[PDB]
Amino acid sequence: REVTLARVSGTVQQLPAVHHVFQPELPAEPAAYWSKLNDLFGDAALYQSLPTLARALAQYLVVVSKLPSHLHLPPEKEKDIVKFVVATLEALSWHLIHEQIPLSLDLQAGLDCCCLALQLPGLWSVVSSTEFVTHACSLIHCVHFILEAVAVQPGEQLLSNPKYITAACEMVAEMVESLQSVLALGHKRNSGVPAFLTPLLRNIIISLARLPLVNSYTRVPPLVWKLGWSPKPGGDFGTAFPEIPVEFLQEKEVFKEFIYRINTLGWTSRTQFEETWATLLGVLRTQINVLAVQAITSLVLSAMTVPVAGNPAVSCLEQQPRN
Amino acid sequence: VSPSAEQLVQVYELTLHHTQHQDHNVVTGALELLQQLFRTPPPELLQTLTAVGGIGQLTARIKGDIGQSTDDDSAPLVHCVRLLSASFLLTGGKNVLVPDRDVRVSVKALALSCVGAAVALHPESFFSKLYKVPLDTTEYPEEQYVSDILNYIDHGDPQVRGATAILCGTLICSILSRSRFHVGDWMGTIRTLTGNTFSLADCIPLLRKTLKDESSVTCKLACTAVRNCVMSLCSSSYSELGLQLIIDVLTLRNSSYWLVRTELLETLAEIDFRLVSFLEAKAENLHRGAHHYTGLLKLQERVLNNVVIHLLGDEDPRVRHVAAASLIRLVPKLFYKCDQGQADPVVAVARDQSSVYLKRIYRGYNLLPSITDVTMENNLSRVIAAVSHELITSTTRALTFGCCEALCLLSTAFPVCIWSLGWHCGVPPLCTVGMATMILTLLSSAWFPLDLSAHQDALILAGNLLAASAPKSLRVWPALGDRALVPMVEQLFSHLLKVINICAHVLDDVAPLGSFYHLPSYLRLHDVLKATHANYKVTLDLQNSTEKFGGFLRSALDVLSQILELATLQDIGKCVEEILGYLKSCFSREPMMATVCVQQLLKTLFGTPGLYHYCFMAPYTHFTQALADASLRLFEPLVIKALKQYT
Amino acid sequence: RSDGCGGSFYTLDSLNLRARSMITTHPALVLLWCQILLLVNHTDYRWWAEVQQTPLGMCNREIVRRGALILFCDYVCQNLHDSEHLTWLIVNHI
Amino acid sequence: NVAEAGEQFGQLGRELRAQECLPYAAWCQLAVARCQQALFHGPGEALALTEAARLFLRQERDARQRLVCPAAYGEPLQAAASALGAAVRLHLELGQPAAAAALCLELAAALRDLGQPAAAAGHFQRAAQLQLPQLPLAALQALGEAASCQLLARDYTGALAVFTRMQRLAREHGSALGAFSDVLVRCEVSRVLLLLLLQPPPAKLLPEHAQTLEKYSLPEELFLLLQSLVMATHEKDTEAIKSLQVEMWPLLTAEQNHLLHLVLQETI
Repeated sequence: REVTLARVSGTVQQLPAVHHVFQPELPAEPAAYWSKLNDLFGDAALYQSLPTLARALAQYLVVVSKLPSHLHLPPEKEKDIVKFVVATLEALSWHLIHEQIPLSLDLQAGLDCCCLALQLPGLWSVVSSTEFVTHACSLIHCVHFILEAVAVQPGEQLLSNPKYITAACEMVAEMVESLQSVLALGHKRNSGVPAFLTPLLRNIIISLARLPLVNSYTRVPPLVWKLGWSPKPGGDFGTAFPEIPVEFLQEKEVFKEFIYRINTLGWTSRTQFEETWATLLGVLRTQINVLAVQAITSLVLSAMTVPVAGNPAVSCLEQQPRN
Repeated sequence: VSPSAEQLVQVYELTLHHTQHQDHNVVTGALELLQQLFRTPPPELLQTLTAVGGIGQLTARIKGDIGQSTDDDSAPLVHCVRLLSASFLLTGGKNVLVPDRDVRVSVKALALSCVGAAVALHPESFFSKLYKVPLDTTEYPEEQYVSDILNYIDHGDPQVRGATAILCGTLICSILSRSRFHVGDWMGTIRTLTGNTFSLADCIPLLRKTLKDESSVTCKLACTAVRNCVMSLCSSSYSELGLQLIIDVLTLRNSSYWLVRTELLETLAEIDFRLVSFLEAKAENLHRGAHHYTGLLKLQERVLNNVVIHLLGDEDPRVRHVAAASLIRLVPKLFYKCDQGQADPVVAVARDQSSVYLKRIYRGYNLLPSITDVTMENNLSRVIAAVSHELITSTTRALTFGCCEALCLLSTAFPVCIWSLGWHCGVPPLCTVGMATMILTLLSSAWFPLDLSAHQDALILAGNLLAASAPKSLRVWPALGDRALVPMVEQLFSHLLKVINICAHVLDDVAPLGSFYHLPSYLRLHDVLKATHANYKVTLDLQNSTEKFGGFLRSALDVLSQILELATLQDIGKCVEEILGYLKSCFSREPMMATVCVQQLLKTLFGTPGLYHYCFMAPYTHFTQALADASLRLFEPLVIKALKQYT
Repeated sequence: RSDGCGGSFYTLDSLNLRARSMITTHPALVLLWCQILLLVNHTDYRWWAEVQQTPLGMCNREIVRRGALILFCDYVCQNLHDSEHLTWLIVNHI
Repeated sequence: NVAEAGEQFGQLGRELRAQECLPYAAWCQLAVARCQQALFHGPGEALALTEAARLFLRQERDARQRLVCPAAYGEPLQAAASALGAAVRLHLELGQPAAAAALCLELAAALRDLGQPAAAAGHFQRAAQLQLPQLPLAALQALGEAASCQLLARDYTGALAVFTRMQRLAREHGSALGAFSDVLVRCEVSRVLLLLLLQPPPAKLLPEHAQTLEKYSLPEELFLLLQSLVMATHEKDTEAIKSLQVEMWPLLTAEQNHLLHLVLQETI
């Protein structure tokens, strides 16, 4: 553990000082930052180093959830573990850009480390803050880039303020509809993804869509954005849209997509659960009553969960032995 | 006496003069005449227009010296493209658009189609300068060419930005067909002749920009452009751009307009995928495309599994008919990897081009030894396995309802009697019975026989797949000799008699071996056929190929004939009078293929390889082997009815 | 080998220009013309360097290249007492 | 009497499909099946049972795919299983096994979609046994889907058994022709990947496994790389297996990429 944390902190100390968000479409244009990102970071020894520590942190963050109080991670190395997750996932996307597949055993290690760093409450409190927003945005682009490097053949799609905040947000909405279509084990659309990524990519898209940057947008179905709905958002982030009005929920397919997003997304701090409770009571022509009743059952069962209680990523329903 | 050439040149100068008459109808009338006269030209007029002097050898809004079609040292189509471009759709000073106030939109559309066909006849006129004498350098600083025609991809409504798509497609096709794929020499001669800077590459994304467009009309016209263009692109030096256009057409298979999907599936039907497979074998950074995709780019198993067989389940019957025709046009052109014939795709392109340029039983079955291609049987077996997989695993009505049509057209196109090792899967193990058991379990349901345009195709295809076992099996129903084949045929035979039974009770207005009274499904068949016969007896339209009671009874007699090939006298001798009754009642509606059935019933009552092999060595061995060989009695009322129906 | 009689005949280099314009659109005729130009002892390295490309791609031309090389090897397969075309064809075409 | 009542239930079922509720239009289709069981019809009762099956499976595609419900607990999966069980029994009683095999393929594709691959393996092997006397190529495709379901559910030894059965039934009916050679290519790659994943002792190593492991220790590139990867895992040379996974990734489909990932994992 001490060797893992020291070497992870060293690899974060080798990173540059001021972080700019990763864009795989036009990377070389904005700055000479990418010169420093190919000099100390394009070396074969440093890329030989990073997924070994990703395996190390993957098993360590597995073990953290059942350790005594001496063996948990310190609060100082927490920012560094977040920056290391961002750096390794950018390394994975960078070798997808330049050379080949990364190793296809380092995809699995990088996504292990990122999923487990997204499930822990301290590391999620660090990622979901303001100072690492660019970092969080980079994760989104890199994760989608990796999915787009594997799932979608050329000539296809997944489904059939600065600029990067409003692109990563639509990117996550596309990935949630892909969880409906592409990343379902056994679907005919899932014939391209090699199935050692679909638990990892499914958990990482569920856990990234619950960020305070993205969740408020992600619960809104795209049939609402097709119609004339556009208020001005603000929460000191770019995208902090207000809650959906019940007048659009009197259509059925809009309401089916809303209950889909609120089922797969879960909830957050409790006030957003009371917001969803208020909307689903405001819904209560007879088909929508059936669907609202089923939504209320799914909410009351999403309050029934034995860990975090509102997160389908980390947690699962409580069952009692009758034996 | 045939019409001469000078009369047609008088027609041509007439309808060049009547483009400038002030009207709305006269301009569009002369433009539709000139469009169609450039589409399907008479040969003498076309040989006079393609020539350099042309009309001189026969005689012995516009503000600059275009120069008439009488002057020499320039073809007349150069004058006509300059004249029509300067009069209708271009201002002679700058790349600037003429408004809809001055010239209407439909006039511009017909003008673009005229320029498209005139470039398809003669490409060099597209690179001509718009004024032969330069036009007033004080008022206008630069002089422009006819390439601002291609600035009408952004102009407003459809049918103008879609017409420049087919203009660019015919431009690229006619450049690659005019100069025999030596594009650098041709552009060298033109860049030394006129001063314009325009390559073919600078037109290909513009065409691509018309594929991602909002209107279905522009996507339809851009799709016809790709159909005209992509074969000349794909085998030329610009094959990367043609392959990217095949990809961008592949993005477009799921629009909500049926003409877009039919023309998509007619672009992808004319492609030879041995050459596309060669281009995939060469390519490195084309398998990626955008977004850095790692892995391969399999066009052949995506144009044949996600497009053609996927649009066999489309809701319109027109799309399913065109999808079956596209399967017929794609089965020879496949090149699946590692045959025991063609090895490389180079061997495939070589064997096609070298094979081009170096050279009474019924219709069902064959008894020849049948020398047969190997890669063609392999491709045909792959196609029938995919089509049978999307017939058995279907969850909809449209998949089976169009997939039996695809099987029936592959059966009439590639016959089961000849290509029997392609149709083979399973039955009699080794002259084959391929896959006919699923189809005879389709006809026994109470769901599938109620719509006729798939039931008659299933009858034809079941008759073919059971009659394909003729040379092997033959040595109740004593002639069959393969006992596991005895029930299936019996099923069809009883089914066909019952079907013919219903048609008798349809043509003779009679309320209700072969008997359909106690079966509760063939009464539903009677209700469907009675409704369709009422719709025929009300409406008078004689010359229709698709009638669904004429075609249905046609098929139900043809397959009964083709099955009656296999029978004997001991098998039919208890059933002849019933068939003759159901043919005396059913003669007047369709007599052409009801005397075929009497003919066949009268027969069986009276007893009755590596790019050195393919390019040189095999045609030379056949050539020298050839030069070595060269050194040396209830029928009679139906017969009377057939005689009267003859007279 | 003999020139045309002052321009009164189709000499070999003009007809070979026509055959080099036939590389792309008709390969099989070009391969038969390759074996004809091999068959008379006319091995000029300019034409074989142009037809074999001796130091994406065009499709059909490729056939001719491979075709010519196989046929040219067959020539060196038959009369190999001269060491000229062995060393030329093994140095350049590996 | 009974037929007019069945037409009345059919009109009620069509009105309820227009209302688009669908736990209760399927009850009317079961009533149509019961009415056509009251007299003797045959395939129409099978049609009513299969339409009820379509409606219950559409209810669970609305209750687990479009709406990933935590409260969803498989109530019309069981009714669809009972209805298709009755339909398959009716087809086996009348004597046409191709329709019953088609219904087993539909039920197992539905259970593959809902996230339960073992019962899909299940009914796929059942349908592939119901199609061996009549249609062997459809049996090979049903066994290929069964083998993909077992590679999803992590039953690798069952995948060995199904893959050897597929290769044997492709050699009995390919002597290949066509898509039988595609069946053979997929089997000859994936059995080698599964013999490298789980490495059997020579007691449970059948002589077909012995023949193909003698053959390696199909196009030339992937055949050469499979020979090199068998020779690399017998020597336990990890850098070579890394440089092979980098260069066998475009050549394999996603199931073979999962199996080659597992082979590269459980040797390091």
